[PDB]
Amino acid sequence: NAMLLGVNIDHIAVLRQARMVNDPDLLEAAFIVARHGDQITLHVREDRRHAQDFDLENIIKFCKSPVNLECALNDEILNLALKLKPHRVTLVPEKREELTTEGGLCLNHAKLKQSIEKLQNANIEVSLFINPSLEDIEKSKILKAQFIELHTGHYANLHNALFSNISHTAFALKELDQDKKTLQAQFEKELQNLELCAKKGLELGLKVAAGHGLNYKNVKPVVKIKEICELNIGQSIVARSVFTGLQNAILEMKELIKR
Amino acid sequence: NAMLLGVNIDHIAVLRQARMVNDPDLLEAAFIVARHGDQITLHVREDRRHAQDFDLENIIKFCKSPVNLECALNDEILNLALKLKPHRVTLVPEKREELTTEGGLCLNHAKLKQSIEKLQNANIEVSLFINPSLEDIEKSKILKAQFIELHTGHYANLHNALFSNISHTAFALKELDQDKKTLQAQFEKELQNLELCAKKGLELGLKVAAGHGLNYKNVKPVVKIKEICELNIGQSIVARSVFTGLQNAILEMKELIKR
Repeated sequence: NAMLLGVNIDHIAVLRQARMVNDPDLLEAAFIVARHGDQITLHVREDRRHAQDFDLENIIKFCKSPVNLECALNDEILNLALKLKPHRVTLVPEKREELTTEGGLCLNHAKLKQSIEKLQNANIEVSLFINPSLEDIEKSKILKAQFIELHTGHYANLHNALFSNISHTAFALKELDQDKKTLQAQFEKELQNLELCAKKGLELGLKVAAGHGLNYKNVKPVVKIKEICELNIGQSIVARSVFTGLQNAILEMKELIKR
Repeated sequence: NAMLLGVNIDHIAVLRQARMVNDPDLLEAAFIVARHGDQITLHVREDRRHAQDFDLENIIKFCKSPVNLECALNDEILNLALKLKPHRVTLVPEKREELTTEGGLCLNHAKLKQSIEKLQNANIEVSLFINPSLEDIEKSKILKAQFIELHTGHYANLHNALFSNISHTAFALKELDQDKKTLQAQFEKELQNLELCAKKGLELGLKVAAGHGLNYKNVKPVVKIKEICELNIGQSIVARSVFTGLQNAILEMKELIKR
């Protein structure tokens, strides 16, 4: 039935950290997400590139919304999650040791199982951010994750390449400078694979989310995958907000994911 | 009479460069500034942190608006200005050799005079971004600048410290952790000095602009300085746009600078 929208506010913090004058104010933005979205997502990186520990504290203390903290396996941020107790933690990679070549979390990491254990023991829901592969979905089930989040980045880039002007710009991805026929086949395959992976997740009793790189154009085929129950989207919504304001950017996305 | 508003779009490019997917699209934003603002400002840094050479090219070729390029004294960007011919160039410092301790351009720089010469010879209007000091205003007149832009940053920080919550946040400036009485006196002095400097500029036949750090609160005392004819504002407008959209953020600022 109805898809849930988590709004990742990281790129609002990107703007804020750029000038260091507390503007835009992330707690202000969070209040808007709280009202118009279904969950507030933020990634508190070890390197503190954007969202900060005080943002997580303030949002948990002040906002009427589930909170989805994205974080890696470092003790500092896991300890903070254990102390502050967001509703959900989505484990994402930061360090080489946590990363796979495609960007999903390495499910063989020596600390992953105990990390999941500690969070679940604290009654925090755990999602694993994973490459869309059937093998990783099975591994996630074995690790006792409730939730998985499929990495839509490669799908998103392929969609951008095929259906937008990006290849004509300075932002073109050299990897995707290929004939269109090949790209079309890769896109179809990647989209088919997303659907198969969502089906597998649901078959194993996992809840399936998606959302990295999703924008107001490439989201549409993803909405048609019935087995994905949630999307976490940030950068494209922040990018739209510059034109329409954050409330309207969220509401526009909500309208697209109706089904 | 009527204050002109230049909108600096650099922080829209900050968002764009953060994810490298051409979103937000700077040319889209420029069209909005073209319509609702009085000039489009952008700073093409040698290090290409945000606004890029292609942005300057595209805006000059596609937008119905005066363009104010901010740039430093490096040959690469000066040559680009000479080739593309924005309406105005505002010379700002980037390198240690160009910088003063307060952030204004060093008016003793060995290449400044010839740089001004080349630009004016190409029929490009030249503004110098300067600390608000009477000595620098006189030096700017001697250098044959048409325009000066007073560095309002220190004024802005003092206003933020006195009239907002910034001192209670992670963004508090350690330099301004001082008793309020001292800060109030510094603020009054800095504002008085801005007015005196604008008066001097006008007395010498210069056109006087201002605008760094200006926001929807600290702008108000600056509007009361009759001798400032133009404000160039970026970061606060981009920060407001996340909430209201860029058109509305510009129009709100235009309403504040009515007098």
